[PDB]
Amino acid sequence: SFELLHAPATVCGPKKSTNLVKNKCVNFNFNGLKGTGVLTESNKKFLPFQQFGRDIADTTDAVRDPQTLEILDITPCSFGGVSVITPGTNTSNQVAVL
Amino acid sequence: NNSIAIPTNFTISVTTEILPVSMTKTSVDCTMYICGDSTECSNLLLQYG
Repeated sequence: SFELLHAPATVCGPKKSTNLVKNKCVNFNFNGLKGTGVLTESNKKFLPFQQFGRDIADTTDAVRDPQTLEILDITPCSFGGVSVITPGTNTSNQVAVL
Repeated sequence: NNSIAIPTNFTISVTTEILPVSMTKTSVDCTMYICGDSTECSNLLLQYG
């Protein structure tokens, strides 16, 4: 009997750790939490029992790195809508992208 | 039957009427909201409709 991803975990699988990279969009597996995001040092603070920090949507926004024990902000990788400004195909096939 | 009231003075009045004309324009990314960063969900979403 075990509980999942609600506290610091003393029992872990055989997976091998990899050196952390900051300020780049990366896939992360922090103590079994998987996401794709930009990881930055956090000016915020955490209590000792608080391994993970969640936002209003209930999605993790900060994590305490295992081993280093430094809290890292998680920010979603940049995304945006793409709109193509096009004169009619009859007039031209040249296009502009916003 | 024989009495009428005629105004002997006038008042100029300015009154404000406020009417909404426009509303905030919003765009929603369906994949991001429903499936976040999970590719597997995105593939499942395509089947849904």
